[PDB]
Amino acid sequence: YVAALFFLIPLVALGFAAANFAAVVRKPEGTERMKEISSYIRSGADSFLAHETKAIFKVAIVIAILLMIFTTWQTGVAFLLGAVMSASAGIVGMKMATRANVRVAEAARTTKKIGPALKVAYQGGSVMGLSVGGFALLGLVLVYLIFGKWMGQVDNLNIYTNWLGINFVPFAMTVSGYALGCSIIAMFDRVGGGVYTKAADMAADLVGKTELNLPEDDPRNPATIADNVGDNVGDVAGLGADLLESFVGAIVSSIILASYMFPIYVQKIGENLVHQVPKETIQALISYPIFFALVGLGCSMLGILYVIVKKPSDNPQRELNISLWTSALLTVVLTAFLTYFYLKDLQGLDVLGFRFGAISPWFSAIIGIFSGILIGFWAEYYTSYRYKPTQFLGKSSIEGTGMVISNGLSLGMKSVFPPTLTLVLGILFADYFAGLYGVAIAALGMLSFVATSVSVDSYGPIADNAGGISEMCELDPEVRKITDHLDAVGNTTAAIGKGFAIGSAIFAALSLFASYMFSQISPSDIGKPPSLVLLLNMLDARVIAGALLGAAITYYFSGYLISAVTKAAMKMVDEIRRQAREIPGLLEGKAKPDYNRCIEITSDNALKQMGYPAFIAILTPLVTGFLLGAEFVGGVLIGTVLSGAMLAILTANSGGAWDNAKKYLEAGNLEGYGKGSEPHKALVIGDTVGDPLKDTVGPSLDILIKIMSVVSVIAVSIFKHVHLF
Amino acid sequence: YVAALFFLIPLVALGFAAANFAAVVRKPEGTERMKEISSYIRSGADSFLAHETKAIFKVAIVIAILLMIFTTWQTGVAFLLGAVMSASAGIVGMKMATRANVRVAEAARTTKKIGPALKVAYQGGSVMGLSVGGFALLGLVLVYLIFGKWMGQVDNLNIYTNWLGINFVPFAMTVSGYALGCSIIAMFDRVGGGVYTKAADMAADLVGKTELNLPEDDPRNPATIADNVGDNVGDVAGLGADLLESFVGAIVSSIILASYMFPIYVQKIGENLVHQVPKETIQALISYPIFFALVGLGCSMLGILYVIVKKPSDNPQRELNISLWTSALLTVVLTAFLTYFYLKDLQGLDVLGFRFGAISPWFSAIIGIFSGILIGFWAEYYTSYRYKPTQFLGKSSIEGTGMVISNGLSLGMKSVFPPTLTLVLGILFADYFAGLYGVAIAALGMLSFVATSVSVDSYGPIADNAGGISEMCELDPEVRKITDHLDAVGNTTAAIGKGFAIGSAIFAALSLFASYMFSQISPSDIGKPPSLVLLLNMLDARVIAGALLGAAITYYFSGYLISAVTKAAMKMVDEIRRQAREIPGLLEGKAKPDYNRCIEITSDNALKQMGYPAFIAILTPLVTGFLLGAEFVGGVLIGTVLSGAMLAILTANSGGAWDNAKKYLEAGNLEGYGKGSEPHKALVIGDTVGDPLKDTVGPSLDILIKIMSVVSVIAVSIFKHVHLF
Ligand SMILES: [Mg+2]
Ligand SMILES: [Mg+2]
Ligand SMILES: [Mg+2]
Ligand SMILES: [Mg+2]
Ligand SMILES: [Mg+2]
Ligand SMILES: [Mg+2]
Ligand SMILES: [Mg+2]
Ligand SMILES: [Mg+2]
Ligand SMILES: [Mg+2]
Ligand SMILES: [Mg+2]
Ligand code: NA
Ligand code: NA
Repeated sequence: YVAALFFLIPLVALGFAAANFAAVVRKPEGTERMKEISSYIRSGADSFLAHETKAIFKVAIVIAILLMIFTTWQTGVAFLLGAVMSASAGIVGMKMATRANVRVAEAARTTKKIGPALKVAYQGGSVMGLSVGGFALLGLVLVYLIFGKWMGQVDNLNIYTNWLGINFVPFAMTVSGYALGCSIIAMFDRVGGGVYTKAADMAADLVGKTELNLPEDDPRNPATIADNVGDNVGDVAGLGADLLESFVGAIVSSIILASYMFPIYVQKIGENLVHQVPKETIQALISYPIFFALVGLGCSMLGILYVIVKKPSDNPQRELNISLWTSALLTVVLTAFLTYFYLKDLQGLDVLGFRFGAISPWFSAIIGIFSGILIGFWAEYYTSYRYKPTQFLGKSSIEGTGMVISNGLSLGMKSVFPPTLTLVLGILFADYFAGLYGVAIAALGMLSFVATSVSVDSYGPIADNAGGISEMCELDPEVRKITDHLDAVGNTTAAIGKGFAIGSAIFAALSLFASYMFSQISPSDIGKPPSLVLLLNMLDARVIAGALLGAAITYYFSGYLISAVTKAAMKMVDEIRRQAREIPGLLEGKAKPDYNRCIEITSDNALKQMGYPAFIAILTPLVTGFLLGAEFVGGVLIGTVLSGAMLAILTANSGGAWDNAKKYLEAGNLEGYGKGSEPHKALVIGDTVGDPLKDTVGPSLDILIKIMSVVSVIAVSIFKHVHLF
Repeated sequence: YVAALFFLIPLVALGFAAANFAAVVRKPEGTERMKEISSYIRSGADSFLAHETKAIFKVAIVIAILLMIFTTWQTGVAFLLGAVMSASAGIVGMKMATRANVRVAEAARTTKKIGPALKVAYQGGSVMGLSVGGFALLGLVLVYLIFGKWMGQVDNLNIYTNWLGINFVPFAMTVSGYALGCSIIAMFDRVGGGVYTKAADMAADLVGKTELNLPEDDPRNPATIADNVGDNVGDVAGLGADLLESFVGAIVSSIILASYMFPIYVQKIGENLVHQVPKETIQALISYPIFFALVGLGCSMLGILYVIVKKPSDNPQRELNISLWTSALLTVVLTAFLTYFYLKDLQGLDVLGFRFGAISPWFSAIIGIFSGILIGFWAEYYTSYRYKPTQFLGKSSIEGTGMVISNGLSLGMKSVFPPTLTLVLGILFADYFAGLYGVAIAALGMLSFVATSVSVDSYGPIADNAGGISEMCELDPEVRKITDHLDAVGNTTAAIGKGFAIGSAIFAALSLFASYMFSQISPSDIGKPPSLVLLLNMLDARVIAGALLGAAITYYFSGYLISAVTKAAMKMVDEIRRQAREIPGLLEGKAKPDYNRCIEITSDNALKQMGYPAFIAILTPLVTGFLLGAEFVGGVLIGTVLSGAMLAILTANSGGAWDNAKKYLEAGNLEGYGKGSEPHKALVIGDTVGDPLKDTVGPSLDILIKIMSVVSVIAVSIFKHVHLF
């Protein structure tokens, strides 16, 4: 059937990724010295990611076994699968970037043009994007085919009850396991890599620029290699796992909602249950987001393929925007026909929230897509120095450091309102068209072109690394200016991707609130009306107290991450000072600095600290649940969603703005004052403040929300009646 | 009756305030220079507060008229009354502090002991505390006696419906007007004063300390007078209006809840309304928080008098802590007998949430008190340099400025979890004992000794001013050390007071959620069960979207305040640079700097910016309500409560910790590095970052929550059915 043809699409995506890999590795590579340093970075990155992968997969096996014990084994299986998929996305991403980075450098060096570097960098990110979409939908469609069709978990869709008292739906619990795996792995990865790269970058930039008057990425600085290796580890793999888990999060959210919808919407007539919605419609609504995601992936492929070729323009940001726009538009247009034809005659839609026929989920999809796009636009507005706010931030450096920090935090706080409002109208309209299912599908719509988003976002770290390499070998300033252009653009794309992630996370979070309320239902209370189930009252003390708690947990989470960064950051600062002092000829370029120490500090600290956050995210709903019940947990999830929603956008836009303001002054756009000036130092301090926020605190929330909510959805059946207080 | 005797108590409080005023003003003024500078500061402060009071009272008259039009005239009357009360608290506070600071300075100069300065400063704050409690309970009891007893608005307590379709309860609407007045005035005052003092302080500290190597509060600096005048305007009057409005907020919250409880708790038996709770019980529960607050005031008076007459010890923090502890304890003990005797035989307790007899609200009160105290303890822990976190923050300055900022924000975020948890258990337990009424009374309990809290908190600005004056006139360093001690202590007390404020604000916010749900009921819908009324479903799209929006509004609010500060801050920085450049002999102490310009900048900017925030706080529930209904507004209130709860504590504790870390290094507690070193500059920058956060952003939230929630509670009856979408 056509099903197999759609099953080909992720495989074609993987093939495209491998093709781009081959195309980029084909590049001639700059210099033997460049190859050497790049090989060093490869060694460090591969090492750290190896230790990471080891520990995280150990923990993943443990958790998976625990799931197979306390739930269905299919849960643990899908868990391991998704784990492998996300981890593989990370590994492929890094292994690609580490080799891809040199090509950009040589391109900009020889051609002295932005075009080539832009192209190779874009292909570099493309590999990772296609890897993300491909892996996600591959694992997903594997779960779907194997567990849903062969085992017939989509067949029954009735409320079950295994031992220990957990009320579950087989397929729902399975995909729950999948998404949970993805979330845990993503969290571990990006926390570790995050702390690593941010400690390294903070120390390097701070001491190097402000305490030694060294240029950015100077080989005299023993911390620069740590910065680049960190860029390869954190800003890359973490992003892949992140947006993969966000994509999966949205789709699996839709699937769970749809699946739980069927056995619940019964009408109790004289002790007889009457299914108000037929099984066929439900199954169709279960398969719908998968085929959706496949089509979206395809369109993303069309867009990316169109871009990597094409007549290269002198403006990269415009090109990437064209990529996203074309991918999104194609996605919309094809989704129209997909939605119309697939859901043509089901008749049972009117009962479960469909207002305007069967074209409703396409409308909700459009809502999600347009929402994501607007988020991108706003993010770019607040972070790029081509506009007012970042220009003001950079220009404000004349007044001091305190002004940089203050106006930075202010910018962060102000930049919250537009995408949040966009999300509000998004939720309201999606709910208007197709209700909760509409919201769940809108979450997917925002990330329907996840491949292009991940690509455009991953385009940045390659540029940053290319700059780091360009500075180390003392090249023509054309290389540095081009690479700085690409790097600033990348910094914008990061903020954009973050916005997408947190938005989709929020829609999916609402849908997961719905599913969470559904999951509480036992086979005995199957007759209860849907309206009485979907009820999470704020005036209940446990619920609002829950919200407050969850909020505080999010904030303390952020604080813990920041502290974790500042530890190795400080230690490395002291290390840089000590090396600059005790090594003669180091600052004169007549003595090679000890990079391995700087590597060791952040590596050790990251490996040590990385454990706690994920464990907290997993155990919180458990302990709060067993202590105070399900309502309290619902509250916790709410507060978490809100506070995470705010802090993510804040940190993202603020950090991006700070960095791009630094790069703004570094481009000499501010008259008189330059790289060695005091305002430059102020913007540098600002950037070092924004670093642990934008690349460690921000996304960790968008993961934490989904993992915590899914854990809650799964475990709720236990402490719903087995709560202590 | 005994009622008149209790009505005497606030008058005795005012008398005590006047007595302390006379006692302190009798103290000797140091030197003609001190008198001159103090007269200057007095002139500036009185001027700014005059303009402020003028504009704010114009707006207040307008709003009051609007209330008299669209609601009962009693609403507008009580509005004006409360307005006058809060404003008067501010005016008295400032007018007292401005004179007290010299007494403190001269005391520390002559005696070279901590005791005297501590005592006179404490009496200085005492005047303001007694002014706050006194004014609040005076206006409140005036409303009670006049509108409740003479007019008989406590008599009817039936659901009414005036023109325009607003369903109201007379007394409830009245005290709503009262609290609203207090909130609007407090907001205006502390926003204006906040921006004023913070721009000045930021510029002064930054340029003075780090760019000129000048000592803090050096007369060579043209911005120091602006800083001191600001301390008198912002940190004083703003605090008075703030905590007065918080006190009033809690009490009026209880009153509104209790009042609305009667016509709502009817049982519909065959088209017949059956009051499940008698009127006597309801009225008793209405009077209860007032007499509660009166007793608390009395106990506060006992504590304060005990301290001011006590034998002065070399340790101030211990003395203030003893004050708070004794006040709280006395409050508890007397409240026990009050609660037992007053609520002896009411019969209606079992129906409306009272679990353990009639002693329940005393238990909830104890919960609130202990909660507030614990908040104080945690605040002191995180902010004082006598403990680990602030010490680490100060010591971290060796690693750079970015580390100071990062660890500061980290401290802020981490310090959120303990008092939030305290508030969670507080809410849960209060609800366990006496439900929503329990929570509402707990809000009062936390601030039962509001006089002592305001006193202890206001003790600080006087000390800070004493230090500024001592430095300006070039005195013995022992004076500076004493005043620095007292000032750091003051900085701790500030954080404590903020914690109290936001806590009480949150409890009262829950109770106001309840009252908000109550207010929607029309006379036709009077028969509806209480359980179905108290329902705010999160899964409703409007509600969660509301939460997101409100959250974003809180964040953008904070951002706007920060920006407003940074405007005049930057302008003043440029002014200081310009004066230092163009005025010869300025830095040599041979030319008097132009302070009036620095005054003018912050004055103009503050007067300009102060308008918007209050207007937003008032208009948001209106526009969002008319647009999307009552549920959406409920959501907005939720998100507002949560985000405000987090940001307030964050900014407060972070700012306090930063400041006391600066003071920690300035005391030479960090070996080797001193006032002129680079780590000192780092801590200075950190302090300038924390300044606009803790003294402009923080409390503004605790006001915004209550003003917005009250406005919503009042206006809800209109757009509940006259909503556009
Ligand atoms: Mg950097
Ligand atoms: Mg980097
Ligand atoms: Mg770099
Ligand atoms: Mg960057
Ligand atoms: Mg950085
Ligand atoms: Mg200061
Ligand atoms: Mg001050
Ligand atoms: Mg001062
Ligand atoms: Mg201070
Ligand atoms: Mg300050
Ligand atoms: Na994610
Ligand atoms: Na207040």
